[PDB]
Amino acid sequence: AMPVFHTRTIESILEPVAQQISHLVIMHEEGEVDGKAIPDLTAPVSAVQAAVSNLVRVGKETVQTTEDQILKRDMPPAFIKVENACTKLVRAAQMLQADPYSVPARDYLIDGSRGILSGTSDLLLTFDEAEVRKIIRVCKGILEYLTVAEVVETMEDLVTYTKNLGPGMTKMAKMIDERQQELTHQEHRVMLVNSMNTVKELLPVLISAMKIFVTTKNTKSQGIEEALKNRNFTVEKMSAEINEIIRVLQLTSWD
Amino acid sequence: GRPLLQAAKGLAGAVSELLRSAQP
Repeated sequence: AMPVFHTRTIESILEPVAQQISHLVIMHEEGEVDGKAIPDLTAPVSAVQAAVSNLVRVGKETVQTTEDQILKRDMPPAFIKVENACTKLVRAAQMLQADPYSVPARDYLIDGSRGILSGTSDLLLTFDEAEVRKIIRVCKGILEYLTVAEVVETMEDLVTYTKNLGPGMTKMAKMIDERQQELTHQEHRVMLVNSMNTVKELLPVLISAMKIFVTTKNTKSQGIEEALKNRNFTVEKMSAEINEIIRVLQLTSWD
Repeated sequence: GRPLLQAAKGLAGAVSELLRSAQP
């Protein structure tokens, strides 16, 4: 596709196909002049037909095994696109068996290939978007939890809070680190890495702020109003960064 | 979650092979 593929995985899978189609176009109908006979494609086309039914078999297993309602809705259209593109290639092989110089066959070869590239592309992006929603759910779960920081007023409730928040932050940090590495857009990787580091370094500051508050609200004298401000600031700065993470996780020029 | 990715790589490979065979 004209745009860079979204992730390195999708890139390593489709880049070679996109390039080979360009070469085909340059060589054929939108290129030089190959009124030269194209060999029999019956075999290589049947192999595609088999690879297509395999992909669709795996894809359907995903649809009836996923909880993501969007994934269920968006994948079938891609099956149709790939299957329909395949039908043009089968037709191209037929025509070429009858006439190696068939012009319609050449246009079908190009359209069918583009169609399979496009359908496989949509299919992988739908999966990738489902994958990203999983990360956003973990991120929103931490947002929700930071929201209950207000409640903690006991030295033991603080140890309990920390007990949960610790792991959650670890899971999110790992998902973001692995996700950022898959991006093909550097500026997007940096934003995720910087936001994550900001949220990461603020975790101790938050815990330290809640402890100051608790030990404060368990010992007389007014140092309480203050303790309250820094805890709230932290919870806001962390939440803001996590929201920025959620935003960047969804950025795309498509692919 | 990679069975879908492997199915896709397989199709990608098959199309690449087709385009290579189409070269006259």
